[PDB]
Amino acid sequence: MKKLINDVQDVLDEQLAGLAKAHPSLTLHQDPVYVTRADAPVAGKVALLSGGGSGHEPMHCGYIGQGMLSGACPGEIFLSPTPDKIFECAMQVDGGEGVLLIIKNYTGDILNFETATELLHDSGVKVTTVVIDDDVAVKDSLYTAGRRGVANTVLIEKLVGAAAERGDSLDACAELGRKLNNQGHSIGIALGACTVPAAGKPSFTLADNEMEFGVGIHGEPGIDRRPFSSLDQTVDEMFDTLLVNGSYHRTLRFWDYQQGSWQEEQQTKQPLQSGDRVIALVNNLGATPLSELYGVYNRLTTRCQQAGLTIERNLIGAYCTSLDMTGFSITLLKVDDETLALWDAPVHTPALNWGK
Amino acid sequence: MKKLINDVQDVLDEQLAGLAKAHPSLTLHQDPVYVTRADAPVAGKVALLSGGGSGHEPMHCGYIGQGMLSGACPGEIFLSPTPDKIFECAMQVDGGEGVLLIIKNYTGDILNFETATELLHDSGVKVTTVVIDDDVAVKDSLYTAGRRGVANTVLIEKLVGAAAERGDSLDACAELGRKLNNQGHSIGIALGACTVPAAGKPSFTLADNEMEFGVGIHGEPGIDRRPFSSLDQTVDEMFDTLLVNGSYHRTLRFWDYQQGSWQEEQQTKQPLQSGDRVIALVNNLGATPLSELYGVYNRLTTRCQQAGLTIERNLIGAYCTSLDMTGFSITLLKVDDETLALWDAPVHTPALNWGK
Amino acid sequence: SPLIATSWERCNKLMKRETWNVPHQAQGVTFASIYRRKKAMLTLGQAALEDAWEYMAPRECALFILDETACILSRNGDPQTLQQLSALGFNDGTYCAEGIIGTCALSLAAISGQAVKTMADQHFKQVLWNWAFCATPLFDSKGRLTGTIALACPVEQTTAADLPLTLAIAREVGNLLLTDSLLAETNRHLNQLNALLESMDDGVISWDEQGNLQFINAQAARVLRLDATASQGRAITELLTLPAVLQQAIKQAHPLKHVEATFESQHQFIDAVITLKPIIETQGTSFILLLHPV
Amino acid sequence: SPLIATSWERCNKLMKRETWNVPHQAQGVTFASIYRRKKAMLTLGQAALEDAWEYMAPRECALFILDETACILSRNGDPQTLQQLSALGFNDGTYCAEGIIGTCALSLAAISGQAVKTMADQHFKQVLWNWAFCATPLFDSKGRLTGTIALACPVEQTTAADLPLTLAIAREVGNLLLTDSLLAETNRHLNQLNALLESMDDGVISWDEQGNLQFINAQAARVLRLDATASQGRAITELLTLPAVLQQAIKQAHPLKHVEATFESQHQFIDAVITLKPIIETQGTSFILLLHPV
Repeated sequence: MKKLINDVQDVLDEQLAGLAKAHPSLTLHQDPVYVTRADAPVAGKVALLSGGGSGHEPMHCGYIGQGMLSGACPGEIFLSPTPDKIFECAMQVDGGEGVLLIIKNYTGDILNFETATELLHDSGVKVTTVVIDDDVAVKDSLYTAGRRGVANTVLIEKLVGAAAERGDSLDACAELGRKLNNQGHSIGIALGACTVPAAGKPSFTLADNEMEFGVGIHGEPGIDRRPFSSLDQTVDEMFDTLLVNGSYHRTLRFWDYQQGSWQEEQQTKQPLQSGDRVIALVNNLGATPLSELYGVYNRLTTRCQQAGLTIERNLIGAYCTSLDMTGFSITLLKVDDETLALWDAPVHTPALNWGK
Repeated sequence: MKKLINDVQDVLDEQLAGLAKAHPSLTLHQDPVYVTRADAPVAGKVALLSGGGSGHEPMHCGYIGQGMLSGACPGEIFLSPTPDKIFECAMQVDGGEGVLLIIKNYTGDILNFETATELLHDSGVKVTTVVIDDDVAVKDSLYTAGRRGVANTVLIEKLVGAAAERGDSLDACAELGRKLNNQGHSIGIALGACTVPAAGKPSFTLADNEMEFGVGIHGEPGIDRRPFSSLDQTVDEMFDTLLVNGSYHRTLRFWDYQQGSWQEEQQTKQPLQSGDRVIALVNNLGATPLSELYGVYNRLTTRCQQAGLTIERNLIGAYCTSLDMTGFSITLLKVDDETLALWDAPVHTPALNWGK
Repeated sequence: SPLIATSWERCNKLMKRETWNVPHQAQGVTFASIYRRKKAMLTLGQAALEDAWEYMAPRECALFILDETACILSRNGDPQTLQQLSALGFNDGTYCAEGIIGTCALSLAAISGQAVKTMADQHFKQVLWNWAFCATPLFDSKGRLTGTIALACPVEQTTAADLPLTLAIAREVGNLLLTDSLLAETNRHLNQLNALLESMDDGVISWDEQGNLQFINAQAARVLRLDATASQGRAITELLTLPAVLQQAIKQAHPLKHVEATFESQHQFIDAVITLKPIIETQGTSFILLLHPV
Repeated sequence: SPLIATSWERCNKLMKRETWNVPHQAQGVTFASIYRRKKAMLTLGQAALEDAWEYMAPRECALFILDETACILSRNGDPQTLQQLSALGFNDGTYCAEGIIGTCALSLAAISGQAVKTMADQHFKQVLWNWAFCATPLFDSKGRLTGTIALACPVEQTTAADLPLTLAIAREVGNLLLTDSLLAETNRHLNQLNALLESMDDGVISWDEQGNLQFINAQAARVLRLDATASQGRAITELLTLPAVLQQAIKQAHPLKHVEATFESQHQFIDAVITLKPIIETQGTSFILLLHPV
């Protein structure tokens, strides 16, 4: 029954209270909850902003500060936050060069954030959107329409975060956003389910030596279940599935703020191919020892090179989690030198902190 | 079974090759294994060295770089390395300004590092030892005479790391960390045992809602087992122990390189009292959601306040782990101003990475 | 045993019983220093173990000396046994810690501070179930574990003398270290004190209350044309013939201060200026003679 | 075997193989002086035997220390076995000479000059056919037989380790007495040399390559006003304030012949005339300093 909690309702309030006290560079708003940079609104720069359910700490609150999100809106555990929150947070942050909302591809997320955008626009806030759909595993899942948005969102909020910092304009930020989205590819597996505190119970149960192949970060079914054979052949088929399911034509929508409405944009993903250069994120889903991650990364560099991918940068650790899940995801983001230029640019947030 | 591993005898190699490939700023030696800064020997400053059993990552190799350790020696999972490894690694890093052995208080570590000290010296390397015993919970344990060396090692590694970088002499370095060791206090709990991959079975087992209070990082028994009432009783009675057991008299043993023998030195710890200033490290032992660590941190500050302790700095996350155990430890390191100065100083290692 | 019991609670947490990996061995160049660091223990030990084996052959067993970390410094005894042990990875510089090879006398004696025998399925690792190992730890001048003596033989063959055999040798080697180094010290304090007398301005000669030569320094040797070695303990009056001044001063126990005096060494006459001092004691009265260099 | 048969040739002439006479035991009082005579050997040997036995028990056997005339000085091991051997007349004070008890390791070891084992009907006396005896002789500072270490056990239970065990104990005791008495003699030699420096004429002080006092005589102590012992092994620059001539001499290791200089001990300036001689050894240069009386 083994979570470190108090009252099963008080979870988020205690954690968010502690997060605020952990980091004076952060502000916790009450009535409603949202979190901003302690120095917001930052006059002069595109205020960048994101959110979703709690339970994937450090995403998204963990990435607030210089070089990254201006602020974040956490919902309940595994629930998108509600428009009122997103609205108000987006207004607390607004610097004067508009507001860019990054959004993961989930029905809840999409619905609430979309209603929040219109609400903002109706107040005369320049605002526009980026949708993350990296997870190559299944299509139209149990909380998503199309491909789910997972770990690549961290990469993007960093890269975009940095353009925002430098002084790029709203449309520049947004297309950096959307370009990068057609270039990251993610997959995830579980050997043990997460348990949402309020539920009491695990959220799928696995037989012995079975993995959920292509699991999602809210504990969703994946491609299948199958025998966990070895770390080696887990990474192999993950990597294969990344290549194989790479190719992807689909329709997204962004907020055209000039014409005040949702604009369909059909768009395409190329498979990673021999000759590509990537950033690699080996990401812990919650409760996988850091040590095994390095075993994962090990095989990953072997697979990449066998197919002519060059890892330029990596991150290994707990970046986009799922409560106490046992498993990990591999994100691979295609880059060129501007992208790397953006990566190496300073960031100063509690969960990511390199730079002058 | 939930181990991201291949063959049980390769796990360590696999994982070290991953740490190598992921960190080109580090160098993996073989026959025997050890890890150094890709830029050592660094002519000019006190070389800083530590090690011990694998299975605590990021400790110790995740702490190899400018501002911190010059190299590390990993052994098997939960097994101190043999002195030949410590020896050669220490010769790989010799600054020409002495070598500082930071040694965690365990039977096998004291014995192996102590012997390596003597080997180095008979080879005409200046060398001395700091010995870490922070765990307030048990006197003599499965693997330790006296108090066990836990998470405070990481604080001390970094504060002494920074004095080295500055320029401070072998001696000030050793005196620094020796002062520090008498100021840090630590106590951990576990709601689930770690499993070592070679044993295949949990290193211990609790009943439902029962916890090992004052556990150790190789899964050694605590003070007792006790029902887990809540996060709040748990943090409260951890904090009472750091008070109740802060006061402690023991004999530690440092190497006098001038006399070429072990000068035995008696010394006392002073329990934290009102008006003390502290660095706080809420530390995941391996499988606690980052989310939950903040809830602990929340309760931790409420206690530091009513007790009159003023937290100046904090770290939250997986700093000193025990494979996949579910729990956390707290470290409080009593500080003054020159201490903080060294805390804020830069550091560029795979797992701590701040400053210019 | 309660001892073996704890060993197992330690082993069990981190290792299984059916597995066996070639135990870590220290590589060549660095084994060099490992061995060198124990010239003194190893040369006591191998004299002790050669003799043991001398009066034990034929028999199937092996004798080890290990250092404080369970590194095998040298091995001797039955060739075939050594090779059978080798065939399990037991070699020069192999590490024999409990963590490496589980519960065994080889590590357990040092762990517990006293001779210990393990055999058969008392060993954690199955691969060692037809062995018996006895080992006894040894300590240093201070009180620090410094090495082990072990004996290994197929289990069906252990005898009740095996343990005390390793303890007897552990005691020889241990006690010789302590007292050999007490000798060393008091020997260094001699060279020191001798070099002092080697360094005077004066020639100095001392002798027994029985008139035998005790000390003579290069200086006084040259002056009196004595040869330092061949002179010792020889009676002074058969060494050289003495002035009535000396005779009467010796006989009368009376110091002489800067008195002029003429010695005769194997026919040759030597004029010298000498101070002579009685050295009063229960055995009798000794003398220094100082030959002052004009 | 050559060595048994030669022994039997000696016994055939005096004694039948089946009669047994309880051997001779010394009266309590005269045994006091036999025992006391051997106190150096016994204090070491009895320690080796308490240890052999503690780590061998339970076993039916006995251990003995005998002297050069095969007199039993002390015994230990299994209560019951001791009683068994006692009934034959193996007691404190008993002589185990060959002409009394027949061929036996208790006497052969000494006669052959080495570790020996006799068992079963290798013994001349049938009473001894159910016993195995191992003994190792042990020699003297200057090489005369000085005692024997021995192990008796019921013949069907001898082990391969038994002789080497007696050999290992003889080596501990024997080697420890040798080096024990080298240490006495070298300590005597140390005091002679001391008595010589102590009744010099000049005061004399030396410190070492590191800079710490190793020797000071009663007259450097008067003259430089330092306390004799409490100064020992202390750094020279702390002991008192060195004249800059002396420091410059030390720095360069130049000598000084009768130089007038000033010292300061304890807020006090003292003049003396000094000689400084360097002592170059392969580890560094030490120094005598001589303070000449004016």
